[PDB]
Amino acid sequence: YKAVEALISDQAVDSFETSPNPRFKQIMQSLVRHLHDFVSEVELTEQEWFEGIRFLTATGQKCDGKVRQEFILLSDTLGVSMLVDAINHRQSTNATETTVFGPFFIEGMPDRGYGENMALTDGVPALVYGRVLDVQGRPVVGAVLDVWQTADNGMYSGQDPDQPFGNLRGRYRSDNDGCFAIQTTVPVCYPIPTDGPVGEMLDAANRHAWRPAHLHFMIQAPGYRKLVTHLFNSDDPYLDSDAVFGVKGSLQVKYEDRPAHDEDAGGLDMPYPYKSAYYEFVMEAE
Amino acid sequence: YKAVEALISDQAVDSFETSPNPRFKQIMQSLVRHLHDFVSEVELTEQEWFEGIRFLTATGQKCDGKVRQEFILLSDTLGVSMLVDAINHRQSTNATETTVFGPFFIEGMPDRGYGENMALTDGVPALVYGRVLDVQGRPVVGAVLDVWQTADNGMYSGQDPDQPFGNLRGRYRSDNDGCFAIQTTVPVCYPIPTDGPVGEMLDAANRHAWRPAHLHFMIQAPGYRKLVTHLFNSDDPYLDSDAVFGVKGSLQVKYEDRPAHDEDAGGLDMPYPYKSAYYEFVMEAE
Ligand SMILES: CCCCCCCCCCCCCCCCC(=O)O[C@H](COC(=O)CCCCCCCCCCCC)COP(=O)(O)OCC[N+](C)(C)C
Ligand SMILES: CCCCCCCCCCCCCCCCC(=O)O[C@H](COC(=O)CCCCCCCCCCCC)COP(=O)(O)OCC[N+](C)(C)C
Ligand SMILES: [Fe+3]
Ligand SMILES: [Fe+3]
Repeated sequence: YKAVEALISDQAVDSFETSPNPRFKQIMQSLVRHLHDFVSEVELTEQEWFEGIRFLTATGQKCDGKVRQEFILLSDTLGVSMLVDAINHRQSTNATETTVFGPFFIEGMPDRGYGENMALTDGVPALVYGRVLDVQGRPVVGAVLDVWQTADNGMYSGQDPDQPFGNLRGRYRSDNDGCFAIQTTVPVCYPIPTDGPVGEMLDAANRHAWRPAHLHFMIQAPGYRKLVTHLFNSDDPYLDSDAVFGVKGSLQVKYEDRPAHDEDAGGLDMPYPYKSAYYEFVMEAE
Repeated sequence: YKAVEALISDQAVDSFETSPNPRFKQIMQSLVRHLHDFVSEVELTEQEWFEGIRFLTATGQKCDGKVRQEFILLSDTLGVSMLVDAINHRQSTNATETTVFGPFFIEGMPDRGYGENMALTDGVPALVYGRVLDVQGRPVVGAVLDVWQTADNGMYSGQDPDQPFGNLRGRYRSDNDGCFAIQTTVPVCYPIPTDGPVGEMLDAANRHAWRPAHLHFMIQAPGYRKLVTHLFNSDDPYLDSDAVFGVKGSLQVKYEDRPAHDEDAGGLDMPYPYKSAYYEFVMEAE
């Protein structure tokens, strides 16, 4: 006070001087200084400290071997996961912006044909179509687009093991002109889990637990850097308030109402009036 | 980048604007800004983030219902517990400096007489004696000093349930001249638990897990603020490198070698040559 308090923080930071790995040293000295500056800034009480301890403990304890990672959910809801993803995917070009994966990608889904339907359940029919291009605006041929989205129930198959195998998942490909087309249902918004400590924090914050409606993409092609991103429905009431801060301006796409037999359907002939979202992905060379 | 990254952190901080409790708002906005400044400063990689996630998870999972709180141990070893204790016990007077309790205090220990021995086990005999005074240097009469220390094995009774009930614990009292006297054994240094994630972090840091030798005091008297502190052996080889940063300059006390029948033994007549530590505690009025 203020020498006494400063001396405790110096010793804590200095304790790491000896780490053989200088990156680990770097990280721990930074983390300790920030942690101690936080505690000092707010003048954390002992009772508040006990709350932080009970909360962290409960968050770790909510992590099971299996289907629930509450620490990741805490990282997501405090914006750390999206910050980390941006830092590691910095871009100066017009390449499509990235996002986290989320926890819901599944390996070994069906390779689907151009315009193939992946919606095996009820929903509002949609055609999601567009191109995969390079930064010069030329088509990337044979790119692979792995896509996944929740059902109407706000569950991914088989996060929800009751949905059919491969439902609302598929691996599609861009054609000779870089065009792709996916038949699906309009994605719907869904809440993140709130039955753990993260739900308590969101409740105390008066924050809702919703994600805006989205479609997940992972796009790969020889010569290009892997792209993992989301396309978010333009109209979604949660676009400005994504619980995990996934939304970026350029990843929004409008689901337009189109006439039956619209001529601008990537060569498909749609039998009824339908919803359509058009998007051009831009990939970075490697 | 750098707008993109700044926008994610702003949204994460701003998400808490709505908290009904403005203290909770204050704390969470500060914590989020510090957390995001840390991640940005070091440019944390995705693999490092996964390590932080695995580590936090493992720390929470190491907490049992019962005898082990790994999050508290992490708070201690990163200097957060001592920082919190200082912030909440700020003093401008010559009052004795405070420390954390530690996890080892036990209720209902024996009320011991002046100079009573609390060492029921093997060790080097010591007389710890002194006074409890006010800030004006006058004796505090009938103060109660709850004291506890590890055995030679580096365990507290019955953290180590094999030691006798009350071993190296007692509740002593200051007399009409504020004098107290405690017979015990010279405290020995002991390591903190390293079989969990904190041990891994200390290993990576090339930090040892030792505490310098100490005696724990909690002193209470009517009219005065409760004092919880440690007296650390002056000669200890870990005094400058306490794993949990407990040591302060003024809490060190010399265990001097004294002659049999020394006249400066608080009125006790010690039968053999012995170790002696003299300390004057200064309590704050309430
Ligand atoms: C993986 C990356 C992330 C890791 C980063 C590590 C740390 C980040 C995680 C910390 C999150 C802690 C959030 C705790 C939630 C607090 C809470 O839920 O209860 C609220 C009241 O409690 C509080 O106000 C105290 C909050 C204390 C927070 C201290 C955290 C400090 C961490 C350091 C501690 C040790 C290292 C309820 O509000 P109230 O009920 O009073 O609000 C009033 C409104 N009502 C009554 C109508 C509800
Ligand atoms: C309660 C209050 C406290 C709460 C605050 C909340 C957060 C604070 C806790 C974080 C502590 C994390 C410490 C992790 C230990 C890392 C480790 O042990 O392995 C080292 C290598 O790993 C690493 O280098 C990566 C370290 C990554 C740390 C990231 C932490 C960021 C937290 C945010 C994440 C999500 C919110 C081994 O070194 P090496 O083996 O490479 O070293 C080389 C030397 N050898 C090979 C000889 C050993
Ligand atoms: Fe999703
Ligand atoms: Fe101790």
